[PDB]
Amino acid sequence: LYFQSMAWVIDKYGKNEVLRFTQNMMMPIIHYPNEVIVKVHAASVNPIDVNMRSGYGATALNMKRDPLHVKIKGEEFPLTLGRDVSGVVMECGLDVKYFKPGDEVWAAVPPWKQGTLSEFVVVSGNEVSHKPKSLTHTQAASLPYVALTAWSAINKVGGLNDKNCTGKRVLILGASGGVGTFAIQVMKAWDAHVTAVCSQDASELVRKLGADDVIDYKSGSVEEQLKSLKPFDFILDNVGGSTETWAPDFLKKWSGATYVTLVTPFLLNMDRLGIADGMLQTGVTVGSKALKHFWKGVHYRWAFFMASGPCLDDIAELVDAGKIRPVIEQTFPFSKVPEAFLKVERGHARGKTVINVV
Ligand SMILES: NC(=O)C1=CN([C@@H]2O[C@H](COP(=O)(O)OP(=O)(O)OC[C@H]3O[C@@H](n4cnc5c(N)ncnc54)[C@H](OP(=O)(O)O)[C@@H]3O)[C@@H](O)[C@H]2O)C=CC1
Ligand code: NA
Repeated sequence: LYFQSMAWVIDKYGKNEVLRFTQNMMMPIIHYPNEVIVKVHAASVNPIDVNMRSGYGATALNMKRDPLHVKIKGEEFPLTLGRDVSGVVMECGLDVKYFKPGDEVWAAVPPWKQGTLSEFVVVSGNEVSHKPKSLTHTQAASLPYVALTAWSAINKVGGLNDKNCTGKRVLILGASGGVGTFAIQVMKAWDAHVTAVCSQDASELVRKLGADDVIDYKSGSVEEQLKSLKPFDFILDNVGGSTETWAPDFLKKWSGATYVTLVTPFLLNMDRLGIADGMLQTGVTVGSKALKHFWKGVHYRWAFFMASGPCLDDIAELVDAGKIRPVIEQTFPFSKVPEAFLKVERGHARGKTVINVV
């Protein structure tokens, strides 16, 4: 009689033990005419998933989940994590025009929506794209969240594109993870010269992906090494913290060189101080740092993941043209999501961890 479906959900924030498997998920529902229901075939685990499991961003994300303050506390639960999906379209609302049942699609889901570690996921038409024809679901599911994060930082915030990168020198701090391994490749597709900073053991990987130079950040003479290279037109910082104290100094000055960071206290400030005071603090940091770097002749920018079907269509074109490859470290069956989370939580990513749902 009833329709039941499967998911990994959490009922409270905490350590990995909060993960719970249920075969009693309700059927997915189209609430708005621009939504699409997708059968999840594969999903990837992202550090944002492990962090959100522990409560990270809860304050800000709850405001996003319920703008009106019309829901009660703990109303996000049960919460399905997972941001990436490769799969097949089951149903569309009446305003979706470019997708239909049976299409093979991928998407990155915003953090404030129910996630993809489930049999089905509801997404908005503007977040979804036809997946690369050349990739399996497993391969494709590794890409959307990291690719869109990289795209936001590089293209949208950085202003770099296929026409203006030729012979620009790019530094990627943290080149061996999900974002970095995508970033190396999109930058080489646009003919930039790429310097990758990563651990010694990742060096072969990042070179095969197209890194021109590699710096081992534990080599103990990173400064003399960077000092020995020409300056950079662009730095993508995926490490953060102390990197900001030395890395901007290696950009060309007074030439529109840009430092973009993906590691910010945006969500942490609101967790610690609340929405109003956290947002204030974030603004003070943003404003003082932008001006201070402007005075030293560089643009300093923050960048964030942003969901985009149209950007995914551009990415799928690069994949199918052979310019971007998926980099999958490991796959886990659906029954081993907790194990996949522990692996991610242990660190030292070399590309991506994918969950096979089908
Ligand atoms: N603002 C935003 O919207 C987003 C920000 N991000 C940021 O980027 C990271 C997540 O991205 P992702 O690419 O998926 O993460 P990963 O976990 O897949 O990759 C991070 C990589 O960084 C390496 N690393 C750690 N320390 C250093 C260092 N000091 N120098 C060079 N490499 C280092 C790790 O390897 P090893 O430790 O072995 O060197 C690992 O390969 C997080 O820090 C996250 O905040 C991610 C998504 C969205
Ligand atoms: Na598969």
